[PDB]
Amino acid sequence: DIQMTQSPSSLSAAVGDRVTITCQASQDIVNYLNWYQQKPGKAPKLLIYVASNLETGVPSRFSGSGSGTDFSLTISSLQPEDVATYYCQQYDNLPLTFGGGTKVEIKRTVAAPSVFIFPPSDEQLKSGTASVVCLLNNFYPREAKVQWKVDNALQSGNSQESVTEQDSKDSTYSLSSTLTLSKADYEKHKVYACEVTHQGLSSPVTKSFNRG
Amino acid sequence: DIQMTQSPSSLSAAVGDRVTITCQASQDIVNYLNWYQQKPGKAPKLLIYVASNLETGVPSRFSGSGSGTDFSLTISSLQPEDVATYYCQQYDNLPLTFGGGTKVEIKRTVAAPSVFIFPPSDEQLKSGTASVVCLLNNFYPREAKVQWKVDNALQSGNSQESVTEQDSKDSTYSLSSTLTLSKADYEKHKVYACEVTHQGLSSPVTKSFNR
Amino acid sequence: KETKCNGTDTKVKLIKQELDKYKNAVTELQLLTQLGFLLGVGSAIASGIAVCKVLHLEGEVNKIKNALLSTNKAVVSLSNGVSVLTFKVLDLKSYINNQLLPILNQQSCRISNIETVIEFQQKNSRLLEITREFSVNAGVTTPLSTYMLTNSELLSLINDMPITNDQKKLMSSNVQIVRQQSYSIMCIIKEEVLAYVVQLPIYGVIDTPCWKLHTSPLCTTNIKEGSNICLTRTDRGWYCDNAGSVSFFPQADTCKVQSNRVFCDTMNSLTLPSEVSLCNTDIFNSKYDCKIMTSKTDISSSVITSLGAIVSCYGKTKCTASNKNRGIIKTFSNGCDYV
Amino acid sequence: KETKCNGTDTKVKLIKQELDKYKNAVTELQLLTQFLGFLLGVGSAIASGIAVCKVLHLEGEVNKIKNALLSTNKAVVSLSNGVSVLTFKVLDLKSYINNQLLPILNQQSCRISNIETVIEFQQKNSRLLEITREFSVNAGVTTPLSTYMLT
Amino acid sequence: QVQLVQSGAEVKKPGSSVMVSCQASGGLLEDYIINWVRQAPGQGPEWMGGIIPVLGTVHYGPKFQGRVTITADESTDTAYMELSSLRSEDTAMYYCATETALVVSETYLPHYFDNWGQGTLVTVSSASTKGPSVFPLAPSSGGTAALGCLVKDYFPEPVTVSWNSGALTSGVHTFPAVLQSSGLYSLSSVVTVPSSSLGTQTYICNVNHKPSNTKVDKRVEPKS
Amino acid sequence: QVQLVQSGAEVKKPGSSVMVSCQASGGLLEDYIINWVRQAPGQGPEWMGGIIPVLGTVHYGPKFQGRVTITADESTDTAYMELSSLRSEDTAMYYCATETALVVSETYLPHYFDNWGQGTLVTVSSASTKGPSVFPLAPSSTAALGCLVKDYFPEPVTVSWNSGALTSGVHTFPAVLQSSGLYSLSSVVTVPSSSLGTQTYICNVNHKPSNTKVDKRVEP
Repeated sequence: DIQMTQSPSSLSAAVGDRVTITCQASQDIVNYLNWYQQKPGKAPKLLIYVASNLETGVPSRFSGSGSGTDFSLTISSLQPEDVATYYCQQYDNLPLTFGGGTKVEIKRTVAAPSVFIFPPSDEQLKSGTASVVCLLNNFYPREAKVQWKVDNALQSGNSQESVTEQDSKDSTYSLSSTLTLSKADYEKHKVYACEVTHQGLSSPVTKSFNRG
Repeated sequence: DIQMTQSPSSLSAAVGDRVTITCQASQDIVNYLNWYQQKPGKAPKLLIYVASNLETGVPSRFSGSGSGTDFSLTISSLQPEDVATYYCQQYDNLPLTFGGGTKVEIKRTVAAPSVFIFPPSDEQLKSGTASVVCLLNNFYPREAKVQWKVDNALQSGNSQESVTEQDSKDSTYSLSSTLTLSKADYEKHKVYACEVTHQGLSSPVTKSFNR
Repeated sequence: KETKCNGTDTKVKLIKQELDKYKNAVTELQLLTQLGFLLGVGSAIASGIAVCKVLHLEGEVNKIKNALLSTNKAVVSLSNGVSVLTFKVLDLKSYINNQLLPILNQQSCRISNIETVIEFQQKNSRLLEITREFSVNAGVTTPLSTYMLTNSELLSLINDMPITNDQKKLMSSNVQIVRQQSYSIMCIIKEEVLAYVVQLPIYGVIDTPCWKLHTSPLCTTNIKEGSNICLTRTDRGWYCDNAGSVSFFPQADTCKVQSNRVFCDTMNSLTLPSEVSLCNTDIFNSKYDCKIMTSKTDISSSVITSLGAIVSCYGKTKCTASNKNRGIIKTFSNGCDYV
Repeated sequence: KETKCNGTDTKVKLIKQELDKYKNAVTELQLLTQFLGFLLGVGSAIASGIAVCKVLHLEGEVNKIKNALLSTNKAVVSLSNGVSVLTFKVLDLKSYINNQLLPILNQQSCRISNIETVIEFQQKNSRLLEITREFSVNAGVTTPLSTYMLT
Repeated sequence: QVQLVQSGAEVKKPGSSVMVSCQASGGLLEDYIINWVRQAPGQGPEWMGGIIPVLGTVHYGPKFQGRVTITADESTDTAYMELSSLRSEDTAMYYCATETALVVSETYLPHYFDNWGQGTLVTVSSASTKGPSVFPLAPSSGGTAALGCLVKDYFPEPVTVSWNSGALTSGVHTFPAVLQSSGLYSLSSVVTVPSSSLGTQTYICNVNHKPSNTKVDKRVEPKS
Repeated sequence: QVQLVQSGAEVKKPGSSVMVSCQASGGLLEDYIINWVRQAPGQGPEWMGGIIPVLGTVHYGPKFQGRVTITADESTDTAYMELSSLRSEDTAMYYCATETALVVSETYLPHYFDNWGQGTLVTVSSASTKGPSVFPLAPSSTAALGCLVKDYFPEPVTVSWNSGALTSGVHTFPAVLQSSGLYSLSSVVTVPSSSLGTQTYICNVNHKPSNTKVDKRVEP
């Protein structure tokens, strides 16, 4: 099979930047190479076919070049909605094969997260379990930390966090952390808080709540 | 030599208008004619080569036409960043020769100048010279008048003014006037003023200071 | 199978029509793929026809295809009896299959980018030109055109022939004559491959002495108007030394002259003993019977030689040789003379 | 002199092969330059043409031809021997290549934005190639006189 | 303008066989090259095979030949992909992708994928199908409040969620599912909204877990 | 995509000879047609000559033949221009401009200029080079501030705000020639009046011909 080597594996560029992506084949494939865009969770969309032909409806900022074994994809003015993973694909011979993929991320000015906490619902407590949710909304960069605090005792390793992909319109992230415990232990304490540190806040922001 | 005739020498057009410039050759040069753009103080930039081919990165509003002895450069929608002097150039034979040039200016709405006065610095007075600066900032049209007033006496011919070229993003002008006097004569009077008249002010605006 | 694109718009009509011209030329080829009098007759393309005939055997073409898959030059073992150099020049398959039709199919025959169609018509051009020539010459063309075999291809093919470097150098320095003594035989288009046999000359006898004999009728010049006798040497033509004998070409235009080299074809020649040269020096020699014709046809004529002119002047005819800057310089008397 | 187009695209490949076909024709032609009836006298059909060819080969003779047809397309030239011959410049591909095509090519490293340029070049280049092809198949001597030889 | 509709996501037992369908609307199957591409989590796509009904040719990737069958039902314009002897490595999103085959010569091959299905997530596992429970995340007391609903304890992925029948999209963040230590997936969906509309506006999250035949419309608002 | 770097501006004595250099980055001198163009103040451009390194041929405009020398040092990718016998007419901005020369035939001629140098202002005069003094223009009761650059020769002097960080609102006026012979020029910028205390504004004045770089701090 023909192996496609896509480089780099990841890149960070500002809005309006000129970005170049390269694809190399394990043998000569003339110009029989395609390009696709995949946003997280969506089907791929065809951008470039035969190395250099623009697909109808694709913004003019995308272009492809190359021949033989090395090809390139260039975005002349990187835009927020371009955050996605891109794949090259050859069809010189079978089987059709793809590159490893290149994930393109936008670098933007640092934004503070909005921190909100949700207690477990009265509806959920009837089922016998309590989940307390803490939210970081529209922040950058990727790295943040949330340590739960029940009353004043920090809870360690009894929670699970999930992070969205970079948002396609403003290049920020969001993060939800869920602290799962039994019904007996939830009614054991009174005041619940989640403490959040990030580069966008001068001091760490804490949100807590009283049962009622 | 081949003489290139560019016409007109200057024109004033509104934003969004379609503007045409003409270049005439003294003999047939087929289509061996180029066009250049020169903004004030900057190098010329190639816009059109071989009469009609658009240079890469040049806005789509530019086009070139012609053959034989008469050629044209066309901007379909004149934009503020287009304020510059344009030149045609032939290359049928050596020496390469240029047109006389066409200065294109943008006609917009009348804008009043912001009037600011600056006294001479304390550091400069020790060296033996004093400059008093008066400023008209981001105004239109080109024509303005500044008559100095020291105490209450109108000053004549003791100042020098310099005006910027038309601004590339908003098509306004700026003008700086410098009043040069000796340190002995500067400290001879007390209150200095510069009074400014223009079509954008109902009454002339005066800004003054006490020494 | 068929271009199932609908033919109306201006963009579609040119590429679709261009495709039809290719498919019709291909279809056309399948239809098509089914002195001197003493000389001896030959079969000019008996060699080429023999090779073509081998390709028609079942499954024989497959050996050719498999060998030219990795390189553009291969020596193939045919099932019958001959090893032949085979050459894939144009690859229309991978262009149509992997570069053009995908571009075409994706946008429903709206080729938005005119550049692709122009490249196709040039890539398609040589086939139509080769097809066109074969379509006018009953599958056998001569001379070998530049669409049949480019100079780049010909010089490279020249280098691979089983001859000395002296023979190779001659052919490469006079490629124009080579073309005129070559044939192209169209014969098979089946199993996604088109192939034709190119038949090049092989010059095995080089640098031997060669001479040209010019003759003109010789009559007596007597006063009686109708009583005259004429005599003419009939052994005119080219004579080259060859293998201890002389290769004789009676027909004048069967040879092409470049400087000092005479390119001739042995097929239209007779092989004569070396004593033929004596007819020039001693027409009555007792060792070779010099060929002559007799007549009473007392007609004046002239023969232009390589370095002059023979003039047979008889009767009341005015015969004159002139210079461009001086006019007439010599007036010929009756008889055969030379200047 | 040389085709140094490093960037590969369908347009670049089109002009380069079109340029190569012209560059090939010049070299290709340059290679070429180095009852009754039996009583009828034999002639040399092109002895006249051969004689004229031989004079043009003389040292410094082509310059005489070139300089006379430099300003006009019709001139009578006196050769070194004594003969005046009508001379005709039919195609001026030189002034086309130098001042309209070669500048266009160099600007964007062989990426022609207007496909019209390649079409014009191939049309401007067509007459030269067709003349070459007739000579290339007929040993430098054609008859009858084609319309590509002389309109 | 032609939409490719694949069969729904499902969980199949290891060693069994799965059949995925792909429905074409707006054109005939003969007029396309129909390809099947799969994507495992954290990998690129992998081409499985393609069928060209106009030529009557089926092609299989070497890794999948002998355990994959792709057919083209021209009577319904539905393409299918059957993969037998399912195991853990096969847990992936399977995509049905087409290439237009209007003007084709023989030995025509698939080259690209310009029209795609929505994808079918096939999860191979021993666990049973289970629908999720949805619980409100009520807001309370600057000028923007947040609320949401929690979709907990379902198997397998995916679960879908829309706000106000898809009306509320600017500001929604539906987080990727997390596999809890207990097993089964759980997921959260939050949206920020101006604090002045907390009483005047209705916010409903429409959660669908198609594998389990679960349709839930959960209203969110403060309590008292 | 190739940058042409000319030598710095200077004042040369009348009658002497001056040489202007032009450095190409990203390509070889052979890969271009190298032209030299000059423009006197208030005049259009005038073609002086050009060099074609691939053919080793130079062509001169008639007015400049015999007192202009253009060379191309391909060992360093540096082009040069030597003008001898300086007089009043030569005060001008000199430009280095290229025409790309990939496919070059014989008898190739210069045709156009697609890539330009920044220009070199040669001032022919006996007046000694002199650096300027800069004086603050403090803002007080949108506000405006600036600095005054006085008494320099010859032109030009450049100015940047906050090392190029502050660009929106800058107005640098053309120089005016004073009676002393020296030049003077001003640079003013408008900025919200609320940043007069929270923002620092520094103008970076450079006169390379005299090798005088002076940064005078200004604040209300």
